[PDB]
Amino acid sequence: FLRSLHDDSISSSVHPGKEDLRSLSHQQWMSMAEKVWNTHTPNHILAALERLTLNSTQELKKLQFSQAADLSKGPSCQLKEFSEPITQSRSCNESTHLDPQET
Amino acid sequence: DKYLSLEEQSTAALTSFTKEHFFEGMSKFVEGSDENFQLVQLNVNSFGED
Repeated sequence: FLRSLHDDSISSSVHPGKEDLRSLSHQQWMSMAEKVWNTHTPNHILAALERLTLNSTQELKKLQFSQAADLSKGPSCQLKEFSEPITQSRSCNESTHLDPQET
Repeated sequence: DKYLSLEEQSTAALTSFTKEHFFEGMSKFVEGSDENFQLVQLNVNSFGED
């Protein structure tokens, strides 16, 4: 929901009618959030939030290491041919034809 | 408490990331200076040999 608000703020396209849908989404979350607090104990919710937070931190570190590795590999490295067609590579797509990225 | 401390750690991790990737040359100087974290005005100019 927040992301959607963000993307809109950035894209300046105030489509007239989007407010009804926003309110609904907001209400939907409110109901869900309320349900979460009715169904589970506060102790367990906070514990869950702690874990989510740790996960989020670990993801950031991984991203730091991966981006550092991409900067040090300036190109001598030879195209090693590794084989199995296992991963689809679809990701959010599929996409990466581009790397002509010749220097 | 414990939760807010974890979030602080997460924020710290985010801060380190933003420094390294948006502010190109700084890894060398992070060690010594303890105190007053004043927001050193990152003069962009130096890099390009060219």
